[PDB]
Amino acid sequence: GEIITLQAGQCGNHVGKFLWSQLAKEHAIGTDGLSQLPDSSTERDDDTKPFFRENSRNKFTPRAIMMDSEPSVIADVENTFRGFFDPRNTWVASDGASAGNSWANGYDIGTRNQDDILNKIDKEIDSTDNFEGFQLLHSVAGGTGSGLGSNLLEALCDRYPKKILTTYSVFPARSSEVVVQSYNTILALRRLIEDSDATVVFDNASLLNISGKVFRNPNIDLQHTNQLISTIISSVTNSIRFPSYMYSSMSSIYSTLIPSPELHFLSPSFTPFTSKGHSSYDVMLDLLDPSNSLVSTAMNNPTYFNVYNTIIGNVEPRQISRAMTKLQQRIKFPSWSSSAMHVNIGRRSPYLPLQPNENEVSGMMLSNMSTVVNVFENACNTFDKVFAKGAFLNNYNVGDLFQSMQNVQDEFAESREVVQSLMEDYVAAEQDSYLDDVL
Amino acid sequence: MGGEIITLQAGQCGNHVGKFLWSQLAKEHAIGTDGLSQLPDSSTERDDDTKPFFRENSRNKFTPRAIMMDSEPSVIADVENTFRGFFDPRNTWVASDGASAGNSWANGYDIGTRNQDDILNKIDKEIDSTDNFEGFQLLHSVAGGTGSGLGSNLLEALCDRYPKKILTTYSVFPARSSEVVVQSYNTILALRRLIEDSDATVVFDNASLLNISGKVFRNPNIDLQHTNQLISTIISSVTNSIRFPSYMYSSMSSIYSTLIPSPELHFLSPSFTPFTSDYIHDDIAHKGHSSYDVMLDLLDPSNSLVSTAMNNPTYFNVYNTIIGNVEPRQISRAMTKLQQRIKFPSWSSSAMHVNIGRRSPYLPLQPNENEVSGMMLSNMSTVVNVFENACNTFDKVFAKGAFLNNYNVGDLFQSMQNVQDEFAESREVVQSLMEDYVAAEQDSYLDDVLVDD
Amino acid sequence: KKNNYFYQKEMLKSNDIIRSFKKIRGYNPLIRDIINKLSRISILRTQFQQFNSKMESYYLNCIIEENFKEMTRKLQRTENKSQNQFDLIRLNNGTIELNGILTPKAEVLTKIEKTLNIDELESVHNTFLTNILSHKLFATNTSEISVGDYSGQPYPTSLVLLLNSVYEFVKVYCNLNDIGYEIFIKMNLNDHEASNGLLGKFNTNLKEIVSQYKNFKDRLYIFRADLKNDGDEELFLLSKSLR
Amino acid sequence: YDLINVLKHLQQIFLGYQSGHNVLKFLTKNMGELTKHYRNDNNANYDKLLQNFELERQSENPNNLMRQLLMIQFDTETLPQVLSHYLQIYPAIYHLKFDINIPYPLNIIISRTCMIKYQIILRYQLVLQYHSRLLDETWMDLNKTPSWKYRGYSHTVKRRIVRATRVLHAKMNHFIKTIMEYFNQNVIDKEVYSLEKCYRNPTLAVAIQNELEGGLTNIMTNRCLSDLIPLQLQIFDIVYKFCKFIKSMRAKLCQLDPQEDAALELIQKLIEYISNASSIFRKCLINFTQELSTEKFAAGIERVLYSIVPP
Ligand SMILES: Nc1nc2c(ncn2[C@@H]2O[C@H](COP(=O)(O)OP(=O)(O)OP(=O)(O)O)[C@@H](O)[C@H]2O)c(=O)[nH]1
Ligand SMILES: Nc1nc2c(ncn2[C@@H]2O[C@H](COP(=O)(O)OP(=O)(O)OP(=O)(O)O)[C@@H](O)[C@H]2O)c(=O)[nH]1
Repeated sequence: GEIITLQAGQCGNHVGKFLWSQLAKEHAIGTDGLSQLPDSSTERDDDTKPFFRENSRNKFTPRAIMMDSEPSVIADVENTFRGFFDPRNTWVASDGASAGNSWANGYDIGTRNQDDILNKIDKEIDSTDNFEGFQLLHSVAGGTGSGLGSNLLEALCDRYPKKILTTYSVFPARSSEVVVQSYNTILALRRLIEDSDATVVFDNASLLNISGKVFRNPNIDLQHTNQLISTIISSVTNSIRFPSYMYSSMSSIYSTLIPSPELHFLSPSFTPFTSKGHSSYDVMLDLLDPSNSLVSTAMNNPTYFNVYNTIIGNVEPRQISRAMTKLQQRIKFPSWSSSAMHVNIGRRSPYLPLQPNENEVSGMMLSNMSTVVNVFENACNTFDKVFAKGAFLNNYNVGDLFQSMQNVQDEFAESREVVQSLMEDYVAAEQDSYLDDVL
Repeated sequence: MGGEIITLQAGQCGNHVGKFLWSQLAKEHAIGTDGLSQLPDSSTERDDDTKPFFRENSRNKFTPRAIMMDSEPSVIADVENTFRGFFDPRNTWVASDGASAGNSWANGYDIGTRNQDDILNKIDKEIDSTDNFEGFQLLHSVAGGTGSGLGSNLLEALCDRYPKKILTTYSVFPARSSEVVVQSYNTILALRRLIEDSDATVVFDNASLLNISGKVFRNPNIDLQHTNQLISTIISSVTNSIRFPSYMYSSMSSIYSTLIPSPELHFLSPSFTPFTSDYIHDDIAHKGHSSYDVMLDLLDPSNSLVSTAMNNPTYFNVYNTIIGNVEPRQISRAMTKLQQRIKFPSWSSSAMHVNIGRRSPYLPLQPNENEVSGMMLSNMSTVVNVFENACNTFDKVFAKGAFLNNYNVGDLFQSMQNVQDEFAESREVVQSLMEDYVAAEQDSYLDDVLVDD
Repeated sequence: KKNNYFYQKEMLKSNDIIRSFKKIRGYNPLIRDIINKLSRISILRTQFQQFNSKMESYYLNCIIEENFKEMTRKLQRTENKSQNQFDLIRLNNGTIELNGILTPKAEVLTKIEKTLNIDELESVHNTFLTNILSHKLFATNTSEISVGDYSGQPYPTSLVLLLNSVYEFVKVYCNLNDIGYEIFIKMNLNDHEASNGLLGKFNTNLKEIVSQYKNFKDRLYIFRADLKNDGDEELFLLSKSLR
Repeated sequence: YDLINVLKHLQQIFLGYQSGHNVLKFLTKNMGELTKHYRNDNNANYDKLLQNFELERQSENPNNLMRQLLMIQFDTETLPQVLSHYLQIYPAIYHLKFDINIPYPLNIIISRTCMIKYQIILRYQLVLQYHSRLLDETWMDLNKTPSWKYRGYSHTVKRRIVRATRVLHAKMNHFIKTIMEYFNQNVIDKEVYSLEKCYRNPTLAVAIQNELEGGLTNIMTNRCLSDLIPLQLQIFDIVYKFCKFIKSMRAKLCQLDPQEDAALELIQKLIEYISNASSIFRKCLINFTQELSTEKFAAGIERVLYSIVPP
């Protein structure tokens, strides 16, 4: 049941720091890690065990490991959270600052210093007994981050074949570095198709757009984006952190959301929130509306395969039934898959300071539709264009990728082939002829 | 079965370690530096027992049952001036022979054999001053040639002077030697007598000592005094089982019975958690560790005081002593976790041993994070690599015979051929020791008696 | 304590005699195998003494745990009370009952020390003694105890048998040490020219020691199986540590 | 006496209110013991299960009087057997139960009929959670086993066997989890809310007890449960057949991974077996749909209908 957080790259470190600060403010742990709750009442309804290890001092150390080739962000996180994280759970590869935004250098650093990461994860696993899997948070744009993520994914799939791996991949936005970042993105996507178990997609462009829409200042900060990532991760993990009757593990959530391992990419959405005023019917209507999704839809009517929503707040059944009927009327499901719609009422944290816009019930929703395939096609098309038009990727490589550039081109062609097979499987599942082999 | 133990400080490092150990014991038993016990003599109810280590002349003074022997009078005078009235001036041996004429083992052996009468007379006087005796604790300091020679002479005298006493020795090995040839010669000549006569021998490699002194301390510069303070703390922790009598282990013989399976295998490997009685011991309440974590640290190679070089290490006798408020359920959990992680021989069904001691009521109480400390002693064949470095140096330099003009003087052999034959015999005996160790590492060691009765 | 003292006496005698061999052996090529066999028998005796000391330490640990529970909770009951205001009774069918009435949580409408006298102290000492006696390993020749499987003998009976076997082992080791001292005196007298009868006696005593060790290992494996099949977690841990 | 804490503790123990994590951990720790006790006879020793339960109770905080007094036992009858004994319905699995010995003066309020109702509700919730755990374990195996997620060598059987079994498991999930959510939302949650709101400035403890008994009676007489039991008795056997088929397929995949016609014949037998099983399950689901439509109960009913109707 215990899940270990993995913060890869500076983006991973930032989102991990934000998530741990949010969880501390929720469960009353604070920045010092000590139990901010009185020692007179031990009855609690939350579950801090899978995320926090309680020591003899009643201090809750977060079960997270930071793997990054840039020790500056790790030192900054340590300075901001002195007394919160464990110095033994810090991994900087002892190689200095980062160098090179390619997947090759990241994977080479991972393969070189894999022994330290292996010993760290083995110690973290042996510290407890009940284990379920691992949690990664990274961005495929960063070369070192994608390389470290692929290395740890390979290590996990060839070491623990029984633990489930979930990751949160932040795709890059429409920018200029995508001419070289797309290589790392498609390599990490091939790794996800090969070995990963679950992935939650994020589009940086849509994230910045939603940030500018919800914020008063149009100058959106990467810290604000990381805070929104913290909020969406907290909203999706509230069901596990406060289990009451139905949902007590991510295994059931992934069973009811992911129908097959070939389709293990989920698009999140969450509304409303700040960083009574909206009824649950309006909240679920906004969730269905594309203006509240954390990923660029770019589709008039996507083919919904599996959806699952968690409502946080006091709700009544009539509005839930009305919104369910409206969703069954609007959302289209294939004629070969089930039209399942799952709703989970998540309890609020009484040890969490009151969020602005009090008494406003909110809702998160995870979907498996044709919105991620658009971003996949855009990324693969950009990669194909840059590869077939300019042979510049053979100038920045490390190790085996630098010993010969033909193997790099072969690996990239194989990545293009596997992502093409993935999008073909997706567009086939979109059609009714996908399940024709049994009917 | 409990008897008194007399301390033998030998060499500069040995005298420093003895002084640090006696200061630590005085701090633990509230004796202080002035020799006069800081506690009033009216409170005769003492949970500890200073009799095995402190001779009680007056009701408030406790003279340590120790004898210092060194050729350099400066360190002895400094120790005596620092500990005014604490040490016994009659137990200080210098022989007025001046400074040591080199770092050769032959010089120390000669300075021991010449003044053997004085040291033996002092030992007889110290033995007559007491009634119940069990054995001596010698500080060889094999890194120094004169100290190693003096220790070898003391051992060669005590073995046939008191054969009914068990002898333990502590050999401090350096990390990187300046004169590698001379230091390897001295260490091999000392290990010869250690295999010959010494009943128990505990090694102390300086590499792990410097590593721990750089890790747990804040100052990057390492000083020899607080370096020897670690060995002092180790000796105090291993003698705690006799100072504060526990319920299972209360005598050095009973302690060594479960640690020495045979007189040939008399080399151990120590390990200790981050200390709490050293100088910089403030950074201990931030770890938040339990007895299980203490056992894990004891079994970790980063806390061992000798160069581990663990390549599937074969264990023979693993023992641990935990001092503080220990929990039996946590001890059982740690044992269950370690029995599935420690390599055990298929021919011996003996498992690891756990002992629980008592904390001093006058020592500064530590917070609940590091209030409980632990010590581990393992009969591992990893010391054969530390000895293999020296024997490889011997094999690569002995083909020419360098530095032969230093070991020829002092000793009973003045010719080159006799010294060469002695060095060859010592190389042969250490090779046979290494062969016995690598054979005991296998299952055929016990099968030798099963195949033929 | 008699068993432990005899083991320690044999150990010190063997250590002294081996030290004497190492001192005045010289070269002695014919004594190498004899010294190896002596070291092997010393290792066997060390394993025997380690098992005996482990059993004694386990018994002393249970005794001192009972003593600590008596001092901290019965001799010092009024000081640092256990705070367990709920008094429960366990039955053979696993049913739990509440003893007497359930007192409120100190809530009286309001708008010194609980020490034990003579008879209470005597009764609590008697209950402590009965709790010490009621241990399964101490319940010798009782009908309430269950015998070990595949053995037909109770656990204290098997322990007494093991004590008798290790005492016979100590005796035959003393005989072997006497034979070894005689061989040592013969080697001091002549240089491997006599003592053939003493060598034969040493060989026969070594064979007897090996057979006794095999029988004791079989009995210890049987006792381990009994402890594993009894079901008690303490016996399970003891069997795992002995194995 | 803290009656609010007492009711919270009893809802945590018997109703699973805010305590699903503990019972899920207990089930995951005693998966093999429970199934081996249900497959064996009464001669099977449950001493290991009793030791696990008592050590869990000891590790539990002593302040929870209800959890510290919770006792475990085995009944010689099954849950459908006791349901048919207590009601006018027709029926060696699920022989475990729990009980609380209500002391004085709490026994004059907490009688034994409410205790039996709590035991029945706890056994039903335990059956539901055990089936959900079996389904989750089957899904985890199917999604984490390389022998299952591996394909190639001109399979032509992947979309026929693995895809069919995954669709069947998805349907079983969209049925079981949906009905569990409907129950825990429209019965359990409503009763918990009423039991939490009734004691606001109370007037009669006898009235509070009568309201509690009426809520328990409504829970027991809810027509969704009475209509599901005759169909759940077959749904459980269908789930058992499904997981045993999954186990056989997992044991056969490692041998089928690469030459003879015997392997093709075994594959044909397996596919016809699983297709007949899927058809029988579809017919049973159609029968259950007809039964629930004939039953006069409706938001959660419509949700369950939309979840069970095939595309
Ligand atoms: N949203 C967000 N993305 C970030 C943040 N920090 C880094 N990133 C990601 O990092 C990418 C830019 O590359 P870098 O920041 O240099 O990351 P990198 O290439 O792995 O280099 P290093 O982090 O130093 O290892 C962007 O496309 C982002 O996706 C952050 O704070 N917020
Ligand atoms: N680690 C450590 N080593 C010491 C210390 N004191 C002496 N040594 C060892 O001593 C060696 C240097 O020689 P000396 O200290 O003069 O020893 P010596 O040559 O035998 O001279 P004496 O000890 O006076 O007889 C070094 O290689 C050290 O290994 C000490 O305090 N700490």
